[PDB]
Amino acid sequence: TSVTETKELRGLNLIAAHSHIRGLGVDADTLEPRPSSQGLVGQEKARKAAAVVLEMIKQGKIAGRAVLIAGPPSTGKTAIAMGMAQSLGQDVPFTTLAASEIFSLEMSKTEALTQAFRKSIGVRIKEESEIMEGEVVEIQIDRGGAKQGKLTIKTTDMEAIYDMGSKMIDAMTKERVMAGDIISIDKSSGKITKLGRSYARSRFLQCPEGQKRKEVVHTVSLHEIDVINSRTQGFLALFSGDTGEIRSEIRDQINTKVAEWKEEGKAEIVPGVLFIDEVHMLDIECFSYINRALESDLAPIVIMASNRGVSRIRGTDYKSPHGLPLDFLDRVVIINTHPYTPDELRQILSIRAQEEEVDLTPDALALLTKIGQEAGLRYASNLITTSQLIAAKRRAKQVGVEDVQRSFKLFYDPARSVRFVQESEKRLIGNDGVV
Amino acid sequence: QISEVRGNTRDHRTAAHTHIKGLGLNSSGIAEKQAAGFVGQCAAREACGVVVDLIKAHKMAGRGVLLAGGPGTGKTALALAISQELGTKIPFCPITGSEIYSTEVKKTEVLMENFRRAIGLRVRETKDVYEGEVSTLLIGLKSARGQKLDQKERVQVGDVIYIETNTGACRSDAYATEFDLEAEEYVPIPKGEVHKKKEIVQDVTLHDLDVANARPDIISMMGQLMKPKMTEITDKLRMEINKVVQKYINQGVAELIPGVLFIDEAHMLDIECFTYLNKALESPIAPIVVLASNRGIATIRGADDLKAAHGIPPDFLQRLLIIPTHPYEPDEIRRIVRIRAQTEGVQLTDAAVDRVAEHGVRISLRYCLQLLAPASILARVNGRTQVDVQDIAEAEELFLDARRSANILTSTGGLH
Amino acid sequence: QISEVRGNTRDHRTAAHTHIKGLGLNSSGIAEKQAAGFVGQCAAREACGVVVDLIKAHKMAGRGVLLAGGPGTGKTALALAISQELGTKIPFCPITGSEIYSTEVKKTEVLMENFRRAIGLRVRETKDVYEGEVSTLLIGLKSARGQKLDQKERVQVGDVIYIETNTGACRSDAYATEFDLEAEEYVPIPKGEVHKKKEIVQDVTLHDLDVANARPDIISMMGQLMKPKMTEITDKLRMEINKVVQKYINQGVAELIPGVLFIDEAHMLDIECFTYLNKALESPIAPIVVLASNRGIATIRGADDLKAAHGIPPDFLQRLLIIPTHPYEPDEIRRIVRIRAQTEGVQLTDAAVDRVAEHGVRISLRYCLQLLAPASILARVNGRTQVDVQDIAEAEELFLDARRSANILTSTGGLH
Amino acid sequence: QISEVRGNTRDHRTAAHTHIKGLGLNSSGIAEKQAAGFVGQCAAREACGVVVDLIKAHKMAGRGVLLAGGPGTGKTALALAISQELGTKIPFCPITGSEIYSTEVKKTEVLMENFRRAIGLRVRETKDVYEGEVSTLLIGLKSARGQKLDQKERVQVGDVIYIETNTGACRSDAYATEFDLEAEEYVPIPKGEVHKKKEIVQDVTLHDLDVANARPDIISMMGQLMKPKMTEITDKLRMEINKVVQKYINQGVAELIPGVLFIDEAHMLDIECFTYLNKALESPIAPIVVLASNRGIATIRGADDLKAAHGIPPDFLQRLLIIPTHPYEPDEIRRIVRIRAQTEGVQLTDAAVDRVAEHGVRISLRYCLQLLAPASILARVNGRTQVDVQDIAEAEELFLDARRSANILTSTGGLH
Ligand SMILES: Nc1ncnc2c1ncn2[C@@H]1O[C@H](COP(=O)(O)OP(=O)(O)O)[C@@H](O)[C@H]1O
Ligand SMILES: Nc1ncnc2c1ncn2[C@@H]1O[C@H](COP(=O)(O)OP(=O)(O)O)[C@@H](O)[C@H]1O
Ligand SMILES: Nc1ncnc2c1ncn2[C@@H]1O[C@H](COP(=O)(O)OP(=O)(O)O)[C@@H](O)[C@H]1O
Ligand SMILES: Nc1ncnc2c1ncn2[C@@H]1O[C@H](COP(=O)(O)OP(=O)(O)O)[C@@H](O)[C@H]1O
Repeated sequence: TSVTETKELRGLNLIAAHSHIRGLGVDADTLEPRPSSQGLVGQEKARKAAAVVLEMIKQGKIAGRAVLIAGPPSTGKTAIAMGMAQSLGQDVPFTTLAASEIFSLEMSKTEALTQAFRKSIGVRIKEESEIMEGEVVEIQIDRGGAKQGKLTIKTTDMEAIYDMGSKMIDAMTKERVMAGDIISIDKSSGKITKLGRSYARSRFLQCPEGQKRKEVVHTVSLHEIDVINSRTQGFLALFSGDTGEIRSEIRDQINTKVAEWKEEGKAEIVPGVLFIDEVHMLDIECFSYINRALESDLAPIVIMASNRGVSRIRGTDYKSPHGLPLDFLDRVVIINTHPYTPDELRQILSIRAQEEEVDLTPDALALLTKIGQEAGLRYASNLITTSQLIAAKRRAKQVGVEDVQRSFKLFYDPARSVRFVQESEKRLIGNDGVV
Repeated sequence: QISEVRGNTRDHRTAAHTHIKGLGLNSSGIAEKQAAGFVGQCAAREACGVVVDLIKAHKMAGRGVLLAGGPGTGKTALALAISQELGTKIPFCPITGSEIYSTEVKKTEVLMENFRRAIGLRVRETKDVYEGEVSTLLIGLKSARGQKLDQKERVQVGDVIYIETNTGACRSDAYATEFDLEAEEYVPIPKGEVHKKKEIVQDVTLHDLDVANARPDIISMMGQLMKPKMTEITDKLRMEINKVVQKYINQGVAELIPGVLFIDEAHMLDIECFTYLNKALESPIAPIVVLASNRGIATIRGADDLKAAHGIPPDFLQRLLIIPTHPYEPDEIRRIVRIRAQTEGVQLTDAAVDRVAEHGVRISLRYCLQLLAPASILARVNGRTQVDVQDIAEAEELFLDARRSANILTSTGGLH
Repeated sequence: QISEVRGNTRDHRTAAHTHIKGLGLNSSGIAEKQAAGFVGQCAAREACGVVVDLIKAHKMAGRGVLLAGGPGTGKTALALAISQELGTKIPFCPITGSEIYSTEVKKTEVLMENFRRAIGLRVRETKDVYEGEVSTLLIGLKSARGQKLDQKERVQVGDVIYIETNTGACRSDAYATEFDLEAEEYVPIPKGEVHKKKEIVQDVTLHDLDVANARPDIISMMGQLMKPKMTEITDKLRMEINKVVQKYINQGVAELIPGVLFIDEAHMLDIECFTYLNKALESPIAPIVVLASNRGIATIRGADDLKAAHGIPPDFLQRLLIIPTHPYEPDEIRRIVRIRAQTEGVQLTDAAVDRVAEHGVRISLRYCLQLLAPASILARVNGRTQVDVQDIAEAEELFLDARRSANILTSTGGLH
Repeated sequence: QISEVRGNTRDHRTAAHTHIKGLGLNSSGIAEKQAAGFVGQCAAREACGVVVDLIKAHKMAGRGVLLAGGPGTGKTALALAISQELGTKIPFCPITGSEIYSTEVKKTEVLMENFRRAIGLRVRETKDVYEGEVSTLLIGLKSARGQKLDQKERVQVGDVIYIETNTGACRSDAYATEFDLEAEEYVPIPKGEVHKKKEIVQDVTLHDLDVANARPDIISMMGQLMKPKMTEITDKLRMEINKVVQKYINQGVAELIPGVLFIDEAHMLDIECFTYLNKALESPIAPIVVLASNRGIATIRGADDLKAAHGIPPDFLQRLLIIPTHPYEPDEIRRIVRIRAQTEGVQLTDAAVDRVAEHGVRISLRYCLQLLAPASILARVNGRTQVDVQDIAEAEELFLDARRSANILTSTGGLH
């Protein structure tokens, strides 16, 4: 509650859908990817390309060069970026962003881009903190107005119950905390860390002996340090009309102390990863900011993604591949994703059903794959959630084809919804056939 | 600042949906062809049910609802049914995309105000108050008509006190002299009895609390767009409401209940609006965002002529759960017309209902439903108690529909 | 304010031009087909020589340079060669037109900052300093490790002094008591020896002086876009730099040396930018403006759809000396690839150089040059010390070029 | 502001009265010729007893005490005995009339300060404190060395708390991060144990509370007349002491105990001083004013040469209860000398006591008592442990008395 470490904030608005990805799924010596490993499935060339890119950064063969992931919608662009992010470490900052989010009436584009980059540059300090280690006995979740829960954690000598806030419950669910797990909670940061499990489950550390003070490494982004030393953003801040902008005087104060600690040796700067979805949405001014920022030594890995082949360079009257400034295209490393084969699609949806704890009948997944083929992975992944509740209403043991048929009939994908609205207002072809 | 808060609602918006009591579904989540005010639109009503179930199951993490259909396909009605199925006295805020275009108010500032109209407070209270002008002499206070075993505060005997059984709280007019002028801290003796029991029940939205505290008597200010500036509700005021609302929840007195923000003409919203809504959907406290579009393909406002589905950007469309709303059959229209007639008090012949249906077929439901009120006047003026086919035929000629109105004005060979 | 100034350069920009040592011309101004890192582009290299000669002869009164060619035709390289041929450690500032589009910084304010990066100071000094804590008793001062015939200033014996042989300049810690608190004007005794000889040699640009004096320890500020405002370098600060720089020149200590401002994507600049550059070319102190365009016909930014040569307005084009840069032959490309390989440390088979050349033929030099680094990783990971044709074939599939990348995304009958 | 207050006393004043333990009276209020340090002065000691009885009976409504006698007749001693007979640790403030004549401080402002030195606080406390960093989980707090069924305030679990059993009161260093800088509200973990029992006993005067709160470490300020201004104790500060003292009494924690203000050289006080004392005697809270005069007839200071009794104005004399103090017999003096010797540690021969008595006969007791200390030095320097008649004879010649000192200086036929 005093601070919030980089680990628990990793890809905040995009983690849930990409929860299964534990890494890039590649071998360390030969960079050859395994067909299906570390969550990722069948995007071999892109996964190998990403692996070669990550090594180039480590080796220092590229500098001030951004990563571009071009491919059709729902082809693992956001997934491979998360896979790259995971392979750098859990204590490496990872910021996700839709290029549209820069254009808001609340804050300036410069502020939005500043916060984005500040969130992806971590500050590492070794400091004393009270660490609560133990065995999970019972986790309770009951969702002021929002989630409120209880964690019953034990050591061989102590038995205690702790009330949890919305932020903690989220971090616990992010780390998938189960009754029986051996976890350590940083009391200053709120950092949940899976160490082991006291008793095996679904095919190995013993319950701790003895809350203890330890010299621990704390990685906290520049944006969080800004937030901590700024006025506390109160309850209902989103609907209060208060802009999330950070006062320059506070930023100056933090930048000087961070520069002091780096020089003194009290701190080391940990550049992470900044992911920008919908890059075709950024303007000429935005890309210039990215240029200036990429020239810095503390610059994070700027990974960005586009679904559009050719787009207009926003702010100019010129067009280009993915709508990137022609000077910017030269520096960037382009990685391409392609559509999945029906067999490649079924594995992905089956993994997402497991991450959602939904049991599909062999035939329900088959239709969920036919749906994924035509209307993409995104819409299909949303259908699992709806099918779960349509089956629950009729009290079913598993989600059947009847339920997947219902979700698809009740809820439309964009291609059918446009086709609906259009044909309902105007008839293109008359009863005789004439247009 | 205030506990006794008066709630305000824009009733003109929910006027045509006086009959919609709910979705009209069964136990297994299947819509009955004619139930709770609804006639047809079964699949869309069922899909709205799956939605109210997902909200109750807490699976609408950062998801929205998109009602895609033509004009008068019961979109605003389904949106209202969602708030009704969600529970009792749940906030429902229906707004259009064109409303956001304000000359003095910022696009997102109006969006923020309607979000506050869609977040409420359920205050269930039974205040066991003991008030009046005051271990020996344990209890003893007097009211204007009464006097009545048993924390210790900076107050002496002979002062007006107010203490509740559940929560403890804190000089009288009786001892005030005319020689003491304005140094005064004197309060009058409380009216009624010492022991008071009040059944306090309030269903007010954040906006109702803001508008009440903006007032330093207010009905005229409600019935007015008094000043061009409208600088009454401020950031500091909103924060003060939020802090005192949080205190009420922490005491377990009030329930923060998120409602339904319904945005019709969703294509009118720009990128800046959609990014405000993206940030909103992220919040757990946030209400459900239900969008509506009668547009198949529309340009993205704030984008370089990028035409997309329903004029909703890809990033925001992803989050939305698209529900299609179908047009009605002449028989289906007749039922709706009849339901509207009985709610409005008017009554017409089966033949007059038939002609109203004929207008609901060519032009939407919305236009033909407007034909009841003038025909009621036309029948009553003649000396009738029931509206006939002649009065519907007169009203259709007296009051024209937007499309028919424009075509004759152009005509003084029309195509496309 | 400061004499010991640390110079800063954006090395990422001059990274691909580590091999260009100069233009590679002879005594009579004719380019040798392969010299000083260059391969071919003889006529353009010769034309760049005529330019560096005109600057040295002082005939470039208010004239510029326009490098017209396609992508990867050695424009940025020729621009760098111009600074190298002009003399030793001459400022070279390569920027693109798109860089000028800053959200917080005014279009001409960024242009002004890069002009300061292209105007330098050559400080050749041999400071014969005699410092330490002090016609009878002519000379006598002491240092932290030493003590050592021979204007008269407001300083007494027992004070720390600093006087240079070429220019005369102006209480010690030894006599400071703890009873005297903060009324203090006490300085410590200088470390080392009394007689000091320093070989002071500085090649810093106006921008290096501004950034140093903006700092009231700074490496992090250099490795950061710390604040969104960036209000450190101000008009008053710039003026103060200019006044103290003018003093250094008037003393014959420093040389104000104008460098090369290279602006790639010249068509991106507007009328307001071009009028800033017109005013710049007028100044004698101003550096050489070298523009670059890969556009034949482009619209004048800030003009009503007036399409002109290279997107440069007529008034500014007049001033420019247009030099055309030609594409390369597959043999010419192979040489460049080989030179780049040896500079980068990588080494590949003649067959792998052949495939890289094949990509440099269809797509530009810039793309195929990017194919070396991943193939080096691909070969080393396998267990190779030399890159083969198989690794170039793998790298071309792993890392795509902008045109090829877009075409497959559109394909999910492409023409024009 | 502070509970733990350190008391300060001007001990040099009460130095010669180390032997006076009380008045030395019996049960029926009759003075024993030799008791509680006293020798003779029976009637005056008895009269002082009647006075301490009247104060205890509350009959000294607005009355004072006037001790009329010659120099060294035990006036200051009787004044001290009054405070001792009044009770345990009762404030006693002995001052002279000449003290009031301050250059920077107003005549009544010094009188006001000595009144505060004569009004105290008896704080009898047994604090049952439970402190440390924090119906389920009823009690649980930890100290630096310990941890330990069972109002509800704005404090969460993990914060440092302090709550006493008799009166309820209100973030820890353990969760404080280095990333959070100066936004800090973090307190360290309390040392010792959770359950603490303290025997709090304080006997401090209003002045001790003022001087402690004037300090924002202070012993030097006590051992100094640091600044000529001395603007530390202010009206606002005094009021703040009075308000917090009143709170301590209203809680029944402390007892406001009025002491004894002894004013020697009473004739030195003017009309303005006497009117300040008239207003003081009126107060019930006020201490007993005990005045002393060695003057028979003296002019009223602040009056037109109006000579009155003891230099006290008629209006103020009325209020006073005049007690006469008689001179002593050579035998009576010898006893006092012996008592003083045994308290001071010194010891002398009966013959040396006889000579000291001879000086106490002609000159006062005060002078001859001063003859012990130098004679002790004179005997010890010789090599004696006991003082002889020769050392008293030497000390009388070495150290002269005011009258004898002046007479020889005039002589270089003296009368009247
Ligand atoms: N190769 C893959 N392996 C596993 N899951 C994948 C893969 N590609 C996509 N997914 C999953 O499919 C869903 C949609 O794909 P996503 O990565 O978001 O698409 P996009 O290419 O449009 O960024 C997500 O839940 C994502 O994790
Ligand atoms: N299925 C239905 N059952 C009953 N009334 C309906 C139905 N569909 C529409 N209506 C009514 O028709 C009128 C206009 O329809 P409305 O809800 O405004 O649709 P839309 O929002 O698509 O224009 C309202 O009075 C509405 O309650
Ligand atoms: N004639 C040449 N000789 C040697 N290297 C060259 C030559 N032409 C281009 N290059 C190199 O090719 C790369 C890309 O060319 P560049 O100078 O950026 O051209 P442009 O500015 O026209 O895009 C650089 O590494 C550059 O030094
Ligand atoms: N009756 C007495 N018994 C004992 N000591 C006495 C007596 N009278 C005077 N003294 C002592 O003699 C000294 C001087 O007398 P003091 O009290 O100052 O008298 P005064 O105030 O009249 O000058 C003090 O040490 C005092 O205690």
